[PDB]
Amino acid sequence: PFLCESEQLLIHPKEELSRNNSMVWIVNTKDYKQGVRIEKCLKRQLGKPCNFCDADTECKQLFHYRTLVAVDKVTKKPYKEQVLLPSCCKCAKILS
Amino acid sequence: KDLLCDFESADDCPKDCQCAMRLLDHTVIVNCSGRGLTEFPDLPIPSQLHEDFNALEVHVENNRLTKLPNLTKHNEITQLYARNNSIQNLLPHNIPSKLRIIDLSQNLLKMIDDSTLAQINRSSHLETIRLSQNQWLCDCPASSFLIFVQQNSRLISDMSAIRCHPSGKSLDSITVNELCF
Amino acid sequence: KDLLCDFESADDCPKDCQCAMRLLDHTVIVNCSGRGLTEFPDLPIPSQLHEDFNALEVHVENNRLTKLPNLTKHNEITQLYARNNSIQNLLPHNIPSKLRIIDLSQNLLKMIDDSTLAQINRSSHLETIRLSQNQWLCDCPASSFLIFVQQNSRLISDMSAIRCHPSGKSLDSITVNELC
Ligand SMILES: *[C@@H]1O[C@H](CO)[C@@H](O[C@@H]2O[C@H](CO)[C@@H](O[C@@H]3O[C@H](CO)[C@@H](O)[C@H](O)[C@@H]3O)[C@H](O)[C@H]2NC(C)=O)[C@H](O)[C@H]1NC(C)=O
Ligand SMILES: *[C@@H]1O[C@H](CO)[C@@H](O[C@@H]2O[C@H](CO)[C@@H](O)[C@H](O)[C@H]2NC(C)=O)[C@H](O)[C@H]1NC(C)=O
Ligand SMILES: *[C@@H]1O[C@H](CO)[C@@H](O)[C@H](O)[C@H]1NC(C)=O
Repeated sequence: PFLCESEQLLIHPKEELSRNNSMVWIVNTKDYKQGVRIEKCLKRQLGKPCNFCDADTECKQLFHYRTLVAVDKVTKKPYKEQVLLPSCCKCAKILS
Repeated sequence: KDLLCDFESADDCPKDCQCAMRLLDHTVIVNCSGRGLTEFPDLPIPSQLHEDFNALEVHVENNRLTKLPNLTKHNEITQLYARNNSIQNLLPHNIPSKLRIIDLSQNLLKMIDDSTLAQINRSSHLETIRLSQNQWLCDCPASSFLIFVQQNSRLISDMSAIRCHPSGKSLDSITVNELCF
Repeated sequence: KDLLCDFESADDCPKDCQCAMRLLDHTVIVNCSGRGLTEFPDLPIPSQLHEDFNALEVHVENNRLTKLPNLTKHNEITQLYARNNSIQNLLPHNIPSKLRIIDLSQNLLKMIDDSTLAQINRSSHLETIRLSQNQWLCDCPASSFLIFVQQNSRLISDMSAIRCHPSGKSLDSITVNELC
């Protein structure tokens, strides 16, 4: 078991829509999704004090940043992105 | 039942038919009408439209059709109207077993073959039928047809609408003996 | 619907038969298990001052080789069930007016009366009848009965199957009045 009620969630990539096509289309692309995986606490929706450890605690949600940096192809200024994703939900002891 | 959409951007549609496709029933629609083609139009197999919508509707109406060239090869058809067409007699292959509804309203029909009506014995799907407003031949050969009609009353929409060709009357009034004196 | 709890202890049926009233069905089934016996005297109808008890029906359908004489002609009897007996006559006085359904399954169809047909009137009440395994023969007045049944083809629910010994096939198929 774990101190916090953390649940895996899959997020589908945003689907490009061919609204130009008034005709129906295969849902096969809708059928399979590569997706990404995240984590969140539903512990009272992430409110539990991590009960079975009695020390003064409250469950926190923790994030991670991915840094992809590439100098532009047109040799413009270097482009750096830091996408943030909810990665873990962890319990921390607190004062009084 | 009305949410329609374009026919998969395919050119497979016949010329004057302005067909379409309907998801709800998975029925590729073909709406040849107003004498679009005097000959029966070619059947676009459901292999198109992502090979989906196995059932196929055909909506021929107000057409000069005189000879149903429908074949057992075309078992994708689910429905048929043929309303207001000049058809004297029908072939046994002309009606497919897979067909669920046929109407042929207000047509020229007057005859029948028991071989044609071999599928009066149940088909894969119920054949809900409503043929009417025609002049149908009247004799002991037609008396067996009347018996067929009487037995399968549920499959038919009405027995008042059918009329004896020389003298329009509801076919229920006749026992085969009356038509055989 | 429930039965024998919706039905009280005032058993009109003899103990040989499990009569019971159904609330929604508005009916009581004799539900007798005795075949070849006397006609079950389910004639009493505890109306219970409700619509739930105004109809009647029989179950064993083989209760007697001679049709049950319903001389009462009670409005209770609506659906009548007879099978696996050699019934050989029908009294129109037995047939009730409020009666809606009857059968002659596994019974013999000799030259029944025309007052049978006149007795029932489609305008007064809809009539549905089951004819099958009617091995008894055909004749000219029976040809009249067959032609009448063909005329009331809707009323004759089993007009498709009804056959007699001389016919060797469904009766309405051959209706040459020259042959009895
Ligand atoms: C297949 O083709 C036929 C060919 O006529 C289509 O029939 C169309 O039916 C509609 C529905 O009634 C008609 O629209 C109506 O027109 C009158 C005329 O003024 C108007 O007052 C009504 O408000 C209504 O708009 C239409 O005229 C008629 N013809 C055509 C060419 O569309 C039929 O709808 C087509 N599709 C199917 C599934 O049958
Ligand atoms: C009361 O009627 C019901 C149904 O009308 C009878 O239920 C029968 O139960 C047997 C037991 O297997 C089945 O084989 C039959 O098909 C059922 N229906 C009929 C019409 O018999 C029930 O047996 C009846 N009870 C009594 C005491 O007669
Ligand atoms: C069928 O025949 C048997 C005779 O063995 C009889 O007991 C039974 O009640 C009959 N069934 C009906 C529905 O009449």
